[PDB]
Amino acid sequence: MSKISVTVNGRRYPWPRVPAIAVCLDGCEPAYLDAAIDAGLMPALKRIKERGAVRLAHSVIPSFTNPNNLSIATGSPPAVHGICGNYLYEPSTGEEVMMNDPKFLRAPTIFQAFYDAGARVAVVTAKDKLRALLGKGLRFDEGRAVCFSSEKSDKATRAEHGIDNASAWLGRPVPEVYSAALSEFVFAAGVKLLREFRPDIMYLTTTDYVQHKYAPGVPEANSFYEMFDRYLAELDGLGAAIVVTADHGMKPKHKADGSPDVIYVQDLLDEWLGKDAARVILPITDPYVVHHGALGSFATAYLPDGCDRSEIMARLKAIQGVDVVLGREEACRRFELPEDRIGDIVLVSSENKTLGTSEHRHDLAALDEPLRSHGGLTEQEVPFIVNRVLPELPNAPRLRNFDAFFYAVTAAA
Ligand SMILES: [Zn+2]
Ligand SMILES: [Zn+2]
Repeated sequence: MSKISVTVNGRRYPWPRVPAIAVCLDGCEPAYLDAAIDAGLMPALKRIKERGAVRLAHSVIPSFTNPNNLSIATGSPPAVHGICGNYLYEPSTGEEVMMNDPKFLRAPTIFQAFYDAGARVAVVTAKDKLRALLGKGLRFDEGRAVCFSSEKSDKATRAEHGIDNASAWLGRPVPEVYSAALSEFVFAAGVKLLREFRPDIMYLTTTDYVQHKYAPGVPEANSFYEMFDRYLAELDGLGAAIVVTADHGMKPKHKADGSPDVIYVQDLLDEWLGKDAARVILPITDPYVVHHGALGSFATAYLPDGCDRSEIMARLKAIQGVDVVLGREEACRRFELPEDRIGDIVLVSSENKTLGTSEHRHDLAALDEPLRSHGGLTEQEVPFIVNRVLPELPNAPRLRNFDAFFYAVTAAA
């Protein structure tokens, strides 16, 4: 007998004999898990690590939420699936268009591929803007798919999500968006789906609310992972093959006085090339956000026609805190990004700095806590832990977070 598989974006996924789950712990710098385990708070993960496979993996650059979640969902980098940031910029018109509609996704998800092959598939997200992207191609007319967010759980319908009111079903209220509870709801839904829906493939993805606010080992960070471990214990006990990974890590990005350490790339370009001659794009969030949540460690810039790219790149690279400056072609090759959705140049900042646009009009500091963020090479390293024995599993840099489902189904097969 030949083995059964589903081929997605040029990769062969064996059919899972038991449920295959990947958990994306948004912003889970490996240190978070080490600290919580050391504090005695994660007995399930501690045992799972001892008996299974423990690795570090590499995220996609930019180490942001959307590109990495869609990489995990498709098993491919953004050069394939097209989601390389939260929005794209069109030099003509000067328009910034949001990249939340599934129409922007250019490759099928593993979820759709398994669904079309007759599998039962579940996808649960914390925030809703990722739900439609991750659910692209799923259908809800055969009782074989469920896709909803914690955020909009009370709005789920049979026809569009595979479930009527996931909040009522789970018996928990819709959580506050800016809370740990938004992610707890995902874990709880995942457990109930594993028990009652019995998916062949399931993805659970959280938000990095806690991780932006709290460093590894502090009480509020530890409590989040203590909470997660309870659900991990239950998922594991139910017999599923599980990969625990992250979309990206998290690092402090503040000066000694606790204020954000920012390089204002638009200001610099306005001086060298002329005001607004170039356009700096910050992929981390939506462009209308102006409250410190727009500060990440990766940026791209669209330059005026004719200007010396090579010279501008050297001027930027010379600045202490700007670690990497690459042209479109090199950046897309190295970071596996689509040329048509990236600027003329790509910038990556140092470990404890972020990239901003301008000081004129400025980006206001909202929350009190010292800035923590991601986007750079220094948040590329993430945990990759499997609750099965897998001696052949690679390690970073060869192992990618978007190998999660490949190895989850392999473990399950
Ligand atoms: Zn994230
Ligand atoms: Zn974040």
